[PDB]
Amino acid sequence: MHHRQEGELSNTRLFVRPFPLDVQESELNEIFGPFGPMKEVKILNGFAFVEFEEAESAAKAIEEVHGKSFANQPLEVVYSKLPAKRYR
RNA sequence: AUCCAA
Repeated sequence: MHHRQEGELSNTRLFVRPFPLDVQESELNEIFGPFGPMKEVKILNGFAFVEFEEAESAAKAIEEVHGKSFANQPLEVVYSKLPAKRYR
C-alpha cells in the first residue's frame, strides 16, 4: 500500500472516529483529558486528532476511550500519523 | 461518516 496510508504512527497522536458533524474539541478534552496532559486537538469532518504530551497518556486513552459512546454509537481510538514531520 | 495536522 502507498505511504499515504502507511508508516510509523505516533504513540501520542491519536485517531478518533467515527464522528458526527457537530463534535467539538471541548467534548474530547473531557473524554481524553482525564488520561494525561494533552498536547493538541483538532476536530474534522468525520474524525479528530488528539495528541498527548506523554506516550503513556495516549496509550491509556486508547485502552480506555476506544469503544466509548459518542453520537449514539461506539467510537474507536488508535494511533494516528506521526506529527512534526514538517520541514525546519 | 476512517488520518490532519506539524
